[PDB]
Amino acid sequence: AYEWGVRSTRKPEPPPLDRVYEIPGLEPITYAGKMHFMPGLARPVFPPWDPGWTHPKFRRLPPLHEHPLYKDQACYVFHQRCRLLEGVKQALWLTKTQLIEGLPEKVLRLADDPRNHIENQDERVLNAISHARLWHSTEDIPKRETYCPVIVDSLIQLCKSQILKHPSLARRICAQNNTLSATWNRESILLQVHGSSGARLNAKDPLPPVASQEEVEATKNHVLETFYPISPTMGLQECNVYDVNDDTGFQEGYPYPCPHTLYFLESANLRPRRFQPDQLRAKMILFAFGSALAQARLLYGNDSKVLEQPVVVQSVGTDGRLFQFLVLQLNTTDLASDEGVKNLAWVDSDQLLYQHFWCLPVIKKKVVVEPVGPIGFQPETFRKFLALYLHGA
Amino acid sequence: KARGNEYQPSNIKRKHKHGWVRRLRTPTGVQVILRRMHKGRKSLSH
Amino acid sequence: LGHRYVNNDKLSKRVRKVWKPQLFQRELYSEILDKRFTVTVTMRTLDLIDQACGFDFYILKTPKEDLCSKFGMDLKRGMLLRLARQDPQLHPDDPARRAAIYDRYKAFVIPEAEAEWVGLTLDEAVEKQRLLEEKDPIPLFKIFVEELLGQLQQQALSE
Amino acid sequence: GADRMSKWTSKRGPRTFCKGRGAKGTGFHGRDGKFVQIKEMIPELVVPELAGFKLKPYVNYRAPEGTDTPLTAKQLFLETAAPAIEKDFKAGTFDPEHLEKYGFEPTQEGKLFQLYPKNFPR
Amino acid sequence: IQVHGIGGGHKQRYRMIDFLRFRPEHESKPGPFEEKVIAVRYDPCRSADIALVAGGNRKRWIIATENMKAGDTVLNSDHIGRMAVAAREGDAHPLGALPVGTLINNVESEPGRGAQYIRAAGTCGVLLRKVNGTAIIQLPSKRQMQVLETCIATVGRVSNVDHNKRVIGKAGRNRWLGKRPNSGLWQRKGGWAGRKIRPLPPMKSYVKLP
RNA sequence: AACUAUUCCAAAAGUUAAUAACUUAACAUGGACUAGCAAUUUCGGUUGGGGUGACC
RNA sequence: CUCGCACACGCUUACAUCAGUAACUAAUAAUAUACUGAUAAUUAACAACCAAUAAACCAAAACAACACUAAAACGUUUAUUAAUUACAUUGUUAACCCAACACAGGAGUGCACCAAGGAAAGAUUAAAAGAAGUAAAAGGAACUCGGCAAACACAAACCCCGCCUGUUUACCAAAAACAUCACCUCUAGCAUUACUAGUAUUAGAGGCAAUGCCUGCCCAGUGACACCAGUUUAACGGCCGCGGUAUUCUGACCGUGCAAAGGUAGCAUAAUCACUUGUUCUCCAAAUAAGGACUUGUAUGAAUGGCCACACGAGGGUUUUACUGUCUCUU
RNA sequence: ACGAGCUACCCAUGAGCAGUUUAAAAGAACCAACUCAUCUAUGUGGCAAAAUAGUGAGAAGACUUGUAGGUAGAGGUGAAAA
RNA sequence: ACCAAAGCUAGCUCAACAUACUAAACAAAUACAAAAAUACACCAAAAUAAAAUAAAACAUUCACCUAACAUUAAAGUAUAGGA
Ligand SMILES: [Mg+2]
Ligand SMILES: [Mg+2]
Ligand SMILES: [Mg+2]
Ligand SMILES: [Mg+2]
Ligand SMILES: [Mg+2]
Ligand SMILES: [Mg+2]
Ligand SMILES: [Mg+2]
Ligand SMILES: [Mg+2]
Ligand SMILES: [Mg+2]
Ligand SMILES: [Mg+2]
Ligand SMILES: [Mg+2]
Ligand SMILES: [Mg+2]
Ligand SMILES: [Mg+2]
Ligand SMILES: [Mg+2]
Ligand SMILES: [Mg+2]
Ligand SMILES: [Mg+2]
Ligand SMILES: [Mg+2]
Ligand SMILES: [Mg+2]
Ligand SMILES: [Mg+2]
Ligand SMILES: [Mg+2]
Ligand SMILES: [Mg+2]
Ligand SMILES: [Mg+2]
Ligand SMILES: [Mg+2]
Ligand SMILES: [Mg+2]
Ligand SMILES: [Mg+2]
Ligand SMILES: [Mg+2]
Ligand SMILES: [Mg+2]
Ligand SMILES: [Mg+2]
Ligand SMILES: [Mg+2]
Ligand SMILES: [Mg+2]
Ligand SMILES: [Mg+2]
Ligand SMILES: [Mg+2]
Ligand SMILES: [Mg+2]
Ligand SMILES: [Mg+2]
Ligand SMILES: [Mg+2]
Ligand SMILES: [Mg+2]
Ligand SMILES: [Mg+2]
Ligand SMILES: [Mg+2]
Ligand SMILES: [Mg+2]
Ligand SMILES: [Mg+2]
Ligand SMILES: [Mg+2]
Ligand SMILES: [Mg+2]
Ligand SMILES: [Mg+2]
Ligand SMILES: [Mg+2]
Ligand SMILES: [Mg+2]
Ligand SMILES: [Mg+2]
Ligand SMILES: [Mg+2]
Ligand SMILES: [Mg+2]
Ligand SMILES: [Mg+2]
Ligand SMILES: [Mg+2]
Ligand SMILES: [Mg+2]
Ligand SMILES: [Mg+2]
Ligand SMILES: [Mg+2]
Ligand SMILES: [Mg+2]
Ligand SMILES: [Mg+2]
Ligand SMILES: [Mg+2]
Ligand SMILES: [Mg+2]
Ligand SMILES: [Mg+2]
Ligand SMILES: [Mg+2]
Ligand SMILES: [Mg+2]
Ligand SMILES: [Mg+2]
Ligand SMILES: [Mg+2]
Ligand SMILES: [Mg+2]
Ligand SMILES: [Mg+2]
Ligand SMILES: [Mg+2]
Repeated sequence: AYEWGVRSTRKPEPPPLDRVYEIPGLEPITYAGKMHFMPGLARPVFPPWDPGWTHPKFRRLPPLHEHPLYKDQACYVFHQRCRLLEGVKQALWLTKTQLIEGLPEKVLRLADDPRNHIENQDERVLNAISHARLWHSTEDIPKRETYCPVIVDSLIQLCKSQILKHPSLARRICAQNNTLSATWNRESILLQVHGSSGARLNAKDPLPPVASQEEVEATKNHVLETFYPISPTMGLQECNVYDVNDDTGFQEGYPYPCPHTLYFLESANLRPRRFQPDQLRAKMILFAFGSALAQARLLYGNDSKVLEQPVVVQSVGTDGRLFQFLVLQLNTTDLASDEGVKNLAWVDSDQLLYQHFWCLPVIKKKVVVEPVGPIGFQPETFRKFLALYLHGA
Repeated sequence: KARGNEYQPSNIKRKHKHGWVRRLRTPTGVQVILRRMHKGRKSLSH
Repeated sequence: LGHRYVNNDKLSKRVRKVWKPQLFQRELYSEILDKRFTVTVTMRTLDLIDQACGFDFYILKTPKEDLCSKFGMDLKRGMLLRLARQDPQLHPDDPARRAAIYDRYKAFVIPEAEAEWVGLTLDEAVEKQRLLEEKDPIPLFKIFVEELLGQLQQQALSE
Repeated sequence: GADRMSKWTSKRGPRTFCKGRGAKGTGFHGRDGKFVQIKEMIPELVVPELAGFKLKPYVNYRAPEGTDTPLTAKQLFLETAAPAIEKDFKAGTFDPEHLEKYGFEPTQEGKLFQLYPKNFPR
Repeated sequence: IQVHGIGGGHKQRYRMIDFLRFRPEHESKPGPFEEKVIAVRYDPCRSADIALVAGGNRKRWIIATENMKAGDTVLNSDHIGRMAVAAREGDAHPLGALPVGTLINNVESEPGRGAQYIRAAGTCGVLLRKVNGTAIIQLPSKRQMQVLETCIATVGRVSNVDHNKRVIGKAGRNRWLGKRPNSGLWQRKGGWAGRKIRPLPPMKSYVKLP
């Protein structure tokens, strides 16, 4: 084979030992007594160094099997920056749900109702777009890590302004950089989603179930799509150290127990750093299932069974120009079998909130052909976002 | 063009080319230092 | 290293010429050490082994200026020390074989204070002497206690 | 061609070259890139109380000096250890094996301030 | 300087290219496997175009064949058979299992060594005959190579066939690729110049006869 | 001459039948061969100024 | 009149206050940022110093929506352990550096054309000669090697040589020299420092120059493969005499000799030995100039490339108008 | 022995190119910053051991340029000017 | 009459004797880019001296040419040398 090491760039082998050491029953004379190198004397062989009192920083790193939580079974862990290849297919397979193209009819009815809109909707959203893309920074061209949390927080403020007409939005709160762990078994391999989120919305009251029993029964005879040469494991991180304990970021007796919306941010300049949209959808499927499974095992217990009360978790993934929307309904804990009831997931894909933005006025043949501001606008994306925020009330 | 300005000063280049450490990494520079000591130089190197 | 004339005529070109010995990688068995050493050797060295009737015989019979090797001096020092100490670690299971090996080389037996210096260079000898004479300095308390005890014994024996 | 006779100083070099003037370090670089100073490396100054202590920095001119006898190891032994050793030998209780009762210490590493490694600065 | 006329090129990242076509993930299952081709991209290091190939829990960049496209299925095997195999354009098979008139690329020299020969864009060798458990192929330099029949080779011609017909517009493109201009020294031609007609050199054999 | 590519012989490792024949993985020594890369040295004198022609 | 402010690099107290200058420094005084003496000074938030070990990562920066080729610097989260505890150290001046000098030279980056920086004249007189500028009757290149320089012009064509952008003799030569795309030869079947982390559509050693028409003959010598025969010129290189003939001039032709073949296509008094200012036409009033023709050039000639061609050139020569102190002839 | 702080060529790490014409960031075009030095005049112990003034060529690339490293004289380097 | 001139000392040179030979100062920092207390290493090495000159050139050769063996003679002898 072709080994990927280079003989020069690798660390050198030790020099071959002096011929005095090969003589049996002979004491070598070395320069260890004068504690410095001397030509003509043999090189001394020292035992491996043993610092009898231990130091934290300057000691060697302990091995991985020395850790108390080390186990022989390799668990596959999903964190924030893991990428999935066939992202929707791997998400549907490892999550055991069914993909639905539209948002639910309750969500569309909430969006399309004219009574649920703000005062001057188009004016405030266009001003929010201009504020995020151009106005909020001293520089002429703000970077994406600046304008993406700004546009997300501005949309959260815009849908938060509805609390005077609907005084049930005060049952919610935002949370940051929490520790999430959800471990389960899916067809003889051990999976675990573990890490953090960008910003997570929680509420006092749970979200009502959104899918009908006819949809649940028609989900039963749905066959999961399979893909042969790639294993569904691929893209996750192999780990031999973990804990089999479902850990949400909130402890017992928390006044806001049920998460209502997750928010996913892609804040990076370069194209290879940001997620592909399929990878972004996969990330929201598996994180939303992690939060939903944390809910449905904290409220029910470690036994694996179908859920008579479904758990509904929503999420919004954001690039800063192009949005993805998810409503995920969890119905089933016993994911070891492939024949039982599958859960549900509604995904709106690639909702463009604006086409392009011009930060500086473009001039062709000494006249202004296009003015400052965003080109193209679709308010249906904001309508879906507002329905996803207002779904509790 | 115009000449006389071949010396563009840089302390990094000066201490890396004519430094004490650079003199003592090579036996020839060591012999340079011994010749300067035998002559009795006030400054052996830079 | 030397000079030579091309075509063996005196009036021809003077040429710098190096002559190098032919080298071979051969393994040699020493009966005293019971070890196989992979030593780069010469055909003259092998001829001298065959003439001196043994590898051990060749090392113990040919002196320093004929051997000219620090490895050869170390080998001679090791086996001469082995013969001087008469160590049981040659063959722990076969005393008859051990006596049979040491019977043949009894002509070169030299005592212990002589046998451990034959293969040492000057720097190794200086380091060995410094290590043997390496003493921590005695505290002046011990010297003063011995002086005071001598004074007290002299005062006690004078009464 | 610069100045060879001038001493090499942190004032002379670029922003990269930062050399101390001889002070002692009091800490290390922590987690956030900041400097974490160790209180244990700080030289705790040891001061007595001088209010109830009577002495002056200048000596009376009429006060006589003395014959200069430098302190000697023999004199220190004869003043400190010799009465105890002489008393124990005249009483028969002298022990050559154990000298710890007379002020002698076999190994320095037991005590707080060593002498040959010079553990204490001043 | 040991090789003249190299330098001043564009910044290039190097892609880790896996040359061994048959590489199982784990030693528990040493059987033949089947992988999926995701994308075919340009590589600045070589004249060929490479392809990302995923199977199991790993991906490898391999050298792409002529019509390998996005989302393809490629079979790698070591199984030699007396009914041979029906060779597609993607499959990797040992030379003992291939038919007689097979066009091949990425030819492995020693069993287990890895693919070394026939790597440039558009170049393909051809299997000639299989005698006494030994394969003989013809290289793009029209030289016969004698190899053990269990060496794995990939059937087909390397992609980017029109690399030979690619025209360089200017000296600026040569400096973009990194080829410095030749020296201005006028050297008179010696006896080495001229149209040398030489007979074909004999078959180069890597089968060690005991 | 050194060095770099060949080739041959010797050295070296060995294999054959009851002395002769044959082979050389990487180094590697000695003596030769073919070439490159090259090493040292020089540009006889008269000339109605040198060069050409001529002469010694 | 406008090279300002600051930072990086570099210099090393030359900076600031007070006092002195007979003399030393300013190429001269006045006094002082450039001499003398004493005393003080630049205070960190800015900058330096400022964790590794495993793993998920193919998907450019160009307002980046999405694309092109030459394939592109710039980091996250997951796990393991990272002394835990106010105040660490270092650079903070300047009118400054490299040029022997207080030198009309050289000097990287960020914002400005002034809101900041400075002074061409030491005082007279207004000779010649010299440098720079402005203006000029009539004429408009008649001056000169050349329309060099200058000008109210800032245009239109023909050649030579190189295709072109580019590069070179730093300090006398920027070109017709070199390189270059394209076209050709040779030499190589291959693994851990070049070539190359490549594999004959590849990589080196070279030649000639894009493109278009083409590249005629020869292995006799000298090289190179073959280790002797034999093969090679897009290898080093070479490609004929003598004599007579058709209605003169010439020679389609023939005789004979030597060679490896006897210079083919093309072009041509040319950047092409000398004759030469070869002969003729146009241009001019006049031309050894220039362009177009004739052409043995007995020493042109085909990748040491031959011919033409668009575009190109601070290259080398020509003509037309326009323009002018170049000049008549200076003021 | 000492020299690649100038220069010749590379390896890193960075930084600049405004306006105008065009489907074009096309080794296109006008012209700044910027880089060279075509021609002329001064200068010739000069401002200067190669400069000043006018005029010129490129100016999105085979372009300049900051910092740092490397190649050393039987040599290095060279779009050959010895 | 200016500019100028004059000293006798600092100190060196050659030997001899002579212990036996890298002086003085080391409180701190010194081979990070020397004079900067403080962290998981790598460390190290040898291969003939050559030529300018003389042989009126220059090829074999050319005393001394950084290898302790001294003086009186043998002796500028035998020998070695494009002899
Ligand atoms: Mg100088
Ligand atoms: Mg100096
Ligand atoms: Mg500094
Ligand atoms: Mg500084
Ligand atoms: Mg702090
Ligand atoms: Mg490459
Ligand atoms: Mg390629
Ligand atoms: Mg070429
Ligand atoms: Mg050439
Ligand atoms: Mg000689
Ligand atoms: Mg010569
Ligand atoms: Mg002569
Ligand atoms: Mg003469
Ligand atoms: Mg004459
Ligand atoms: Mg005369
Ligand atoms: Mg003659
Ligand atoms: Mg200075
Ligand atoms: Mg003055
Ligand atoms: Mg300042
Ligand atoms: Mg004046
Ligand atoms: Mg005048
Ligand atoms: Mg005038
Ligand atoms: Mg005028
Ligand atoms: Mg006039
Ligand atoms: Mg005229
Ligand atoms: Mg002009
Ligand atoms: Mg004109
Ligand atoms: Mg004109
Ligand atoms: Mg040109
Ligand atoms: Mg040009
Ligand atoms: Mg150049
Ligand atoms: Mg010049
Ligand atoms: Mg030019
Ligand atoms: Mg010039
Ligand atoms: Mg040319
Ligand atoms: Mg052609
Ligand atoms: Mg041509
Ligand atoms: Mg030809
Ligand atoms: Mg021939
Ligand atoms: Mg022939
Ligand atoms: Mg013609
Ligand atoms: Mg002529
Ligand atoms: Mg000719
Ligand atoms: Mg030729
Ligand atoms: Mg010619
Ligand atoms: Mg063109
Ligand atoms: Mg030009
Ligand atoms: Mg022209
Ligand atoms: Mg007048
Ligand atoms: Mg350097
Ligand atoms: Mg440099
Ligand atoms: Mg521009
Ligand atoms: Mg251009
Ligand atoms: Mg132009
Ligand atoms: Mg230049
Ligand atoms: Mg100028
Ligand atoms: Mg003028
Ligand atoms: Mg221009
Ligand atoms: Mg050279
Ligand atoms: Mg030349
Ligand atoms: Mg010449
Ligand atoms: Mg001579
Ligand atoms: Mg001579
Ligand atoms: Mg000599
Ligand atoms: Mg003789």
